[PDB]
Amino acid sequence: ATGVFSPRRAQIPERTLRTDRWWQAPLLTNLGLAAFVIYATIRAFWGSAYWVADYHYLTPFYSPCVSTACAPGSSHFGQWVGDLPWFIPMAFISLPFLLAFRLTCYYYRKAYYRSVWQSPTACAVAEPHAKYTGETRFPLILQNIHRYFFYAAVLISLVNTYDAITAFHSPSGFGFGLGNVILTGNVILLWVYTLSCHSCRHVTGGRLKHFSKHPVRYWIWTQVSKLNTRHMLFAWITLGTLVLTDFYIMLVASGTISDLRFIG
Amino acid sequence: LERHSYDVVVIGAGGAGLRAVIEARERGLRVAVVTKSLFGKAHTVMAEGGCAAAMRNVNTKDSWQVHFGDTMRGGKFLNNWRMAELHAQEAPDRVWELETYGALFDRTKDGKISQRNFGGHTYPRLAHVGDRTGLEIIRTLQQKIVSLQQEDKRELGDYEARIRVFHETSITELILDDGKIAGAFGYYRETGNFVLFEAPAVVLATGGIGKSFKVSSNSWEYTGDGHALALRAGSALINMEFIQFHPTGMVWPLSVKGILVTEGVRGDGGVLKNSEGKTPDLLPRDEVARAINAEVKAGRGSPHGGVYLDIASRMPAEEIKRRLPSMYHQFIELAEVDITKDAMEVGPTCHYVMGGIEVDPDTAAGATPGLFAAGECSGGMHGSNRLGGNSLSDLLVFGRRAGLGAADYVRALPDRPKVSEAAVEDATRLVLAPFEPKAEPENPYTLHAELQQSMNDLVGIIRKEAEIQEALDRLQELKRRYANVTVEGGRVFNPGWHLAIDMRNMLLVSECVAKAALQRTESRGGHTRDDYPEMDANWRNTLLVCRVSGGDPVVPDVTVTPEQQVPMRPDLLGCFELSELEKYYTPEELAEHP
Amino acid sequence: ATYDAKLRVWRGDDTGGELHDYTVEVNDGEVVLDIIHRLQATQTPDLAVRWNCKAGKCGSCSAEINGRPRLMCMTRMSTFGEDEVVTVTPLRTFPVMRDLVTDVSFNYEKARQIPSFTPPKDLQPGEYRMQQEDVNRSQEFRKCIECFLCQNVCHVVRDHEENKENFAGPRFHMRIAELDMHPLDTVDRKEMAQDEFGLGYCNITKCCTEVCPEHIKITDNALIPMKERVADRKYDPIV
Ligand SMILES: Cc1cc2nc3c(=O)[nH]c(=O)nc-3n(C[C@H](O)[C@H](O)[C@H](O)COP(=O)(O)OP(=O)(O)OC[C@H]3O[C@@H](n4cnc5c(N)ncnc54)[C@H](O)[C@@H]3O)c2cc1C
Ligand SMILES: CCCCCCCCCCCCCCCCCC(=O)O[C@@H](COC(=O)CCCCCCCCCCCCCCC)COP(=O)(O)OCCN
Ligand code: SF4
Ligand code: F3S
Ligand code: FES
Ligand code: FES
Repeated sequence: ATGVFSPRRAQIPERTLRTDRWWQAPLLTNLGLAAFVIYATIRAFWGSAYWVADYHYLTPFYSPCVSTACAPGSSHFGQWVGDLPWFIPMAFISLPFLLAFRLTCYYYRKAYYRSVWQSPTACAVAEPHAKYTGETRFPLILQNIHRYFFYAAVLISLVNTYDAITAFHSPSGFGFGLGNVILTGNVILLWVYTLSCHSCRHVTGGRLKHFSKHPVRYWIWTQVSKLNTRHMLFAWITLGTLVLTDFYIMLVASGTISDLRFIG
Repeated sequence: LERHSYDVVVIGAGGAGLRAVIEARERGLRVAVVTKSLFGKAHTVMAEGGCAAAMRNVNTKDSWQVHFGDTMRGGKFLNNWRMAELHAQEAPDRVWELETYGALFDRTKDGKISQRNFGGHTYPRLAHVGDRTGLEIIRTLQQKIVSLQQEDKRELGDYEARIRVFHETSITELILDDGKIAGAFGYYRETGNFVLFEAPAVVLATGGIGKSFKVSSNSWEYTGDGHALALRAGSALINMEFIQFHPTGMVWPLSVKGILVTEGVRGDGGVLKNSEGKTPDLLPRDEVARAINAEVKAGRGSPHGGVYLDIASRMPAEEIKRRLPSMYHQFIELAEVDITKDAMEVGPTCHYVMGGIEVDPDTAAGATPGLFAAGECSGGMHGSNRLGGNSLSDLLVFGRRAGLGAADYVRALPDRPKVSEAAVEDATRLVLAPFEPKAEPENPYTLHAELQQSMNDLVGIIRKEAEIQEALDRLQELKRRYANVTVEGGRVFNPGWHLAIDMRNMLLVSECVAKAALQRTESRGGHTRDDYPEMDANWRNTLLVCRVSGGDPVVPDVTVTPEQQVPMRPDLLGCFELSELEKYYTPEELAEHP
Repeated sequence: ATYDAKLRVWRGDDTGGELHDYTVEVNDGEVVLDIIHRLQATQTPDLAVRWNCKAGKCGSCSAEINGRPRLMCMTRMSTFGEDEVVTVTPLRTFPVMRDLVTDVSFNYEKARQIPSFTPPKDLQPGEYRMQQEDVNRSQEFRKCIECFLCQNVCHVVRDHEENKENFAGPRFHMRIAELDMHPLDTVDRKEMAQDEFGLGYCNITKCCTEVCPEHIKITDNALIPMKERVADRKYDPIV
């Protein structure tokens, strides 16, 4: 047959000889990705419970609010485009770019190539596909533009940082109070995940031949490499923090109390 | 059989073999490289030391004179002084040209190659890269060979126009014309088919003999070929009684059996030395081995045949993991033995043979033939003891010398010798003999285990004349029982057949070692007698050579006593002071003193 | 606890083979190669193994110990329960020669296709100056005992035979990476790494980094950097 049943290889009539639970990691990856995508696509399109008009909380799923249909006070950069026809999310500016950034990620690519595309489900288990072209043909040659969604992600992280910074306002001046803690932790972890990127590691100093000739970029490359050794952790961590932040803000906008340290 | 006509055949791709291949190729010749294993998987990959080279990168008071003095001191002034001089004054250039082949050593703050300290060396000399130096050397040489044959492809038109690598091919005999090398007969391990290389020059560069001993830190291929090849072809061996042992190195857990235990761990809690560790640490390792064998022969010898060397009732748990990091990680991941909790099982492992084929110093070996030798299979350097790092730059230096000497011999050759068929016939017959019924049969593995047991027990670290001829008498019966060895199966990669073929080399090198160790009646470096404890007699200008009187497959040896050449011309420096030379030399100088 | 193990070794040649059942005494603290050598010494003298040294600094003893590509001289035999069967088979990517020995020649003809190290054509041997931070990146890839487990596990060549001609494998793209990161090399190799040796056939599903005995970060340190370096040359619209 095809790949390990070829006539010249050892005659084992087995898809794999592994005796462990090798199908557990793809299943967990599928469940996590599916849960996140379902939650994000429901919340981004709900169209409500995203803005606390008192303590100025805004969900990352509504980061730049550029419509005149937004809750008065929500737009931090101006209201540009009218009202939208119910199938364009209220954050149509940033959510496409974040989805593209996480889609063309060197880690997420491994995850869903193993899980969805059944390119190797496990390490040494016979692939179900007969022909394979890798990232050489058309639709998958476009994964090399990750380095531009990286710049987009830098800009979106700057927008999120501005929002989290101005979210420190109680009605009677400055404020604190656990919405700020969650928003700030979410932003910091987004920054960490963005700076863990392999394209960041390449653009800062990974493309140099002589490190001794560049003292600053060598330092930056060292730190970014230490961060990048755990790029897999931060992807899931930031998915979880996004979910938790959006959930807490939705609960506070619709109904619960906000646990503040400065008066209202 | 298939026949290949070349200019040089190099039986071995290690350090010496690959350097000789490189040098013979650029002198301009057609070279064949025969390897018992895959390309680049020689025993050199296990070396973890460095290349002793007086490059003067760390401190500039180094020299080739102090390196020569260090090599002569470490060998107890039994070295071939010409080979030691040559290696001392040529080792920097070999290491410097290694890094033009793509090698990446550890660097100093200036960009030069970094050098370590070692025991016998007065100054920092050992050029290293982490703790994988043989791997770097062998990778560099293999990739340089590949570069050379890429150039061959580009200019001549074929990848193998000059160099061809026959890996996984074992050589069994050397065909002779009238005393001159005329070829090399062997077989393919994969197919069991026979190969004949028709070349007028041969560079052996094979390796050690460590598979004749039970406890040893040597590869599968160290079966003693090369030594036996040259011996039963035409040549002589010297200093076969000088085998380097290490009194430690775990013996019981077969996952860690040849893995040497350094003295650093013994710079703490130790085995036993009548006090302070039950400190009498560091007392000469020959006496360490004397105590070990005295406690094993009559005492609480552990079931594995060794002693404890326990470190547990010591720096409790954390100081071990950091003071001995790599040993701890290796043991826990390999033998599942945590050194902070358990006692080791260490014994006298076998590391290196400091004798071998008697080569000429400048150009390589041979009496009549066009035979050449380099590396561990040669003898004369490392007289009675060797220095760490010298064994790894010796490879480069004298592999290049052997390649150059073979090139010149081939270029100055009037008519090429041609092989006879009445010798390829005999080679095929001997190599196919173990495939007969052979009433009252034997087994290759049983005979190998018996040889290993006898050699490790009776010709070990500390020898005795009463028990070193017991082994000499039981080797006779072992070689008599070898006459009935039978292999089961066919020729397609039959490791029983391969072992039955290598047993006839083991049985020759064992007889050489035992017959020399019985005749050298004095202790010096790697050869410890017991009834002759008086170190360093005038058995210094004496070499105790070995040659095959005459016979068939396992041939009887004879050992002779030749003198050495008048020691040194002005190589009696002042670094060599009289107060130091008179401890070793006969009162024969008459010139040295200013 | 010197129990009797239950083994299942693949015996055969290029004509076909089976898994045969054996029973061997396993002493405490010994690797799979020890069990195989015991089997050779007592039961099956003609079993193909291809070992050279017993420390892991080679690449000779590669096999598939229980469905996982591993070195036989390092698999601890304590990883497995005393009551479970251990199934040893040759590498399932390369052609089989005999019982446990495969024909690793594809990755020796792939070796003499990658351009070699070339220094400047004026520099003398004693005059090479490199700083430690410049050689650090390549010194990691130079730790490669050529086990070819990386070449075995890659699904590009393992599951598709027609890609053997187009893909060089993870080992020979790590080679290209470490020649590219050498501070004194001269040839580019970025265009040929993609056009001749098919670097684009690697999806980043690591699967190689998972089997390297030397723990080389093949994908993160060699393959993704080279993919980015090829995107610089071919797919970066900043021109
Ligand atoms: C575990 C260990 C650690 C060591 N560490 C150090 C160290 O730190 N520093 C140091 O200086 N020295 C060290 N040494 C010693 C040093 O490695 C030797 O001087 C050197 O490795 C010898 O290599 P060689 O060039 O003689 O041939 P090797 O590299 O030993 O290989 C010989 C080649 O010949 C081939 N061959 C053998 N027989 C045949 C045959 N019949 N037909 C065809 N081919 C054949 C083999 O396949 C092999 O490829 C160490 C040795 C060992 C065993
Ligand atoms: C937290 C967020 C993380 C993201 C999680 C989301 C989960 C994603 C899961 C879905 C993605 C799974 C992809 C796995 C691989 C499947 C894609 C693929 O393999 O393409 C195949 C399907 O592609 C097609 O054949 C059809 C494509 C034609 C469609 C025409 C329009 C599509 C073009 C899209 C333009 C790009 C838009 C730009 C946005 C960045 C073709 O096979 P191949 O080329 O890879 O060959 C290899 C073996 N033969
Ligand atoms: S890379 Fe790691 S795995 Fe692939 S060969 Fe070199 S060592 Fe073996
Ligand atoms: S296994 Fe093969 S596909 Fe890529 S990351 Fe390793 S190379
Ligand atoms: S985000 Fe993971 S690689 Fe850029
Ligand atoms: S035998 Fe050398 S690596 Fe296992």
